[PDB]
Amino acid sequence: LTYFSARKGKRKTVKAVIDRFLRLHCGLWVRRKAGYKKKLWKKTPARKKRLREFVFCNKTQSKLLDKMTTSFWKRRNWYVDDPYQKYHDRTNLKV
Amino acid sequence: ARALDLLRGLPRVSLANLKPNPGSKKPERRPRGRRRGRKCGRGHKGERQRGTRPRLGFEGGQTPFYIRIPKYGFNEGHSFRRQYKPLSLNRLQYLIDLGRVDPSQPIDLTQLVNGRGVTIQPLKRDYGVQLVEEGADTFTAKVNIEVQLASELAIAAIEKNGGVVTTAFYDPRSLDIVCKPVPFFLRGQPIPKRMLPPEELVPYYTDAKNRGYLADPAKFPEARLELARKYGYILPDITKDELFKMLCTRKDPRQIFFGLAPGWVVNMADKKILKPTDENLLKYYTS
Amino acid sequence: EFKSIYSLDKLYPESQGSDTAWRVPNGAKQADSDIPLDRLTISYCRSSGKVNSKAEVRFHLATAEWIAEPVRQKIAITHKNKINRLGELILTSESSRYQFRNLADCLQKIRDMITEASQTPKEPTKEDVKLHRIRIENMNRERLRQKRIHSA
Amino acid sequence: IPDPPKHEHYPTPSGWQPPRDPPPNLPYFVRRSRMHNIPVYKDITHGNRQMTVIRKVEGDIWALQKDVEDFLSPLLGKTPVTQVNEVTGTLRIKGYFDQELKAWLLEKGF
Amino acid sequence: VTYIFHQLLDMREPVFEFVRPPPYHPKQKRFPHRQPLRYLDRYRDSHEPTYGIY
Amino acid sequence: KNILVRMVSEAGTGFCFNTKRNRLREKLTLLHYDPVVKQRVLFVEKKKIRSL
RNA sequence: ACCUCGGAGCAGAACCCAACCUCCGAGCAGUACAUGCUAAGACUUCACCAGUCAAAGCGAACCUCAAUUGAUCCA
Ligand SMILES: [Mg+2]
Ligand SMILES: [Mg+2]
Ligand SMILES: [Mg+2]
Ligand SMILES: [Mg+2]
Ligand SMILES: [Mg+2]
Ligand SMILES: [Mg+2]
Ligand SMILES: [Mg+2]
Repeated sequence: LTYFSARKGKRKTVKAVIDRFLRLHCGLWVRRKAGYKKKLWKKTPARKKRLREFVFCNKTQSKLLDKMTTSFWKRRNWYVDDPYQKYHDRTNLKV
Repeated sequence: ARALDLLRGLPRVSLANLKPNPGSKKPERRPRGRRRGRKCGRGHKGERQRGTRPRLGFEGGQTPFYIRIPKYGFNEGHSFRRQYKPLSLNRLQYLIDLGRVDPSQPIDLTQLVNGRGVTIQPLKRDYGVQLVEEGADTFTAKVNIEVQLASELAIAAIEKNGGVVTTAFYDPRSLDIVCKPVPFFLRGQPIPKRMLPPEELVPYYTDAKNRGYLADPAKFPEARLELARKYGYILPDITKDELFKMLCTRKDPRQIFFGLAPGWVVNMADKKILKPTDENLLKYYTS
Repeated sequence: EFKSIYSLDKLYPESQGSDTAWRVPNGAKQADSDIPLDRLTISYCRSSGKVNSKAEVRFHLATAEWIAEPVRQKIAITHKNKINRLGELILTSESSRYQFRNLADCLQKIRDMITEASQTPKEPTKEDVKLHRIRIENMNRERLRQKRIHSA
Repeated sequence: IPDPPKHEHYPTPSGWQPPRDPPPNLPYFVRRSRMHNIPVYKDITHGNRQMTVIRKVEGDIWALQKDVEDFLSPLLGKTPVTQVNEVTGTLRIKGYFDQELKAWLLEKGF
Repeated sequence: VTYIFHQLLDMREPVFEFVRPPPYHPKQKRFPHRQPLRYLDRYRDSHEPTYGIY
Repeated sequence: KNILVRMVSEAGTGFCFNTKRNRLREKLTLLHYDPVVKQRVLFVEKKKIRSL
């Protein structure tokens, strides 16, 4: 994944991860379901409703994506009207 | 202390007596010996022991997880979105109470940074400070503050104690200049004129409800009265105040600093200020 | 001192006064709907920190002269479930954790009650979720009323 | 960092309060951070270990340990788990007690 | 009933309310795998923005 | 044999939905719920794109 | 000769369980067009991806079938 670049000696990031996933500052990664816009004419409304969901990733997948991205994508952002602003923090979680 | 009394004995400290704190220096593990050699932690043959293991994200040939998922514009224009550092009312009250930024003078971005209540990053796309209502109650400050964004509850809370809040705009260059003025002064450049807000921020900063710095002051009292009526706590008249002159300082647009004007040059050594006559320069720096 | 071509005086030549943005329109904005805050007792007391402060506004409804006589009686009739022993109307708010917003909601409740009881020709929309059972019970109750003589 | 101004009545809004003069007659002493706060900090190493750190202790620290145990035993129902560091005069406590310890030390006048 | 409480029992009238048990949610996971984005909404107390140290 | 067609409403314009239709049968006019007007309106088959 | 999916046995009574093992099948079809929208709590083909069920609620009347299938990019 180019741990060391030939120009700066820096770690690089896989841009497919950035194009496909969103990282909340707590450490959670959000993805879209596969096939959520393919052949909707053979799918039931419940299946399509569960396909339209934004879902969380595994612990293993989260660590893999953290390895595949650089620390720039893990900083705390303060956008103006972020629809995911309230999801960047964890509440009432115990160990 | 008993420690120096102990040291009164205890032969003198030299370079032959030094020793690290236990736990700081973890011991290195070398591949020599029976336990750590003969395979050196690599296991038996295959790609593992030979080091030619496939790249991270590869899953043996099956379509990987990070490619199976459909693309979605989560971080589409992330480098162009604007960001604002939150400044809470309770943090502002704490700053005021601890001898930091002084309410007796207008409070703006440079004052907040010099008091070190906020750290603004012009790179990483921060457009200033946004005011939030975390400490709306138990907030007795009486300040004249200038921010870039503010909630209506924060506006009500500040206006409620006899203070004035206004909402201004800064382009990234003026943001850097106003956050770190001293490096700009050492740069040697004449003070530029602050730029107007973008076409989408124009209706925000020309709206008297957000206390925008480009809105007509003929609608400020009615909006202040409306906020006071919505939230109780009748609106105080600040014209009869002893600090009304200080509260009135408004810091004209295209003027990044208070007493300074665009086009001036600051000479920090041999302290003085240079003014650009040849009135073509005046026309450029005023228009 | 410095003024650019975007100075406020040139942007809005009519509003050139020094105190034009701070003068209070108390002379004209003195209608009967101002809800004099002095005559409302507002208490801020519920054990916050469940982090939701409580707004409690109470006022003697009978002696509320700022509300007209017929709307006052209509409010007393239609909100009799909120009148304490001493006759004062009680309104509370829990929507937010800011006492500012809680008081705002209480004041909005007061204004809505006043301006709803003022306009009596409002048409009550029918509901059949909770009161259908009550009305059927009342009908089958009134069905049992038939002698000739009784008093008190 | 400027010295905080002389307020007429304490505690100030936001709950700040200066240390009292003269210093309390105690076997130990707890200095204030450079910004005049109580040096009690939350700490989390793993995803589980919640601890509090009382950092700028000066004098003997075993008396402070005794006082902290006597203060937090009723609140916990058991004696608190504690580590003493004399060389770096800090006191580590298992669990989150930052606000309780800040109020307690303020009441003792540090 | 309210005037009975007014002048007969010379007491302040009590009012009751039929409440229900709080909804059951499982123990919150650090990684809620395959749960919708609204999973995090079942564990908040106040639905208002928070800014911790800022 | 059976063809998937697109059905477009008249009122609540812009809302379409795909349904399976036998090829030999005439074009469909159906009552269907239109969420942008929150009531059942007519839908007329237009622009068939599928063959199953 | 086979490569994907489902039913039965082997595999007798929670689950799982191989075989170039024994046998059947599938790559559709038919009917409404609320086959609308949301949302607790669960199951899960031993991972993941996929897949499955569903209270309450908002609206509106007062679903059969076993498999019947194809990710991403891109168009
Ligand atoms: Mg050997
Ligand atoms: Mg070998
Ligand atoms: Mg091998
Ligand atoms: Mg292949
Ligand atoms: Mg730590
Ligand atoms: Mg499973
Ligand atoms: Mg239902």
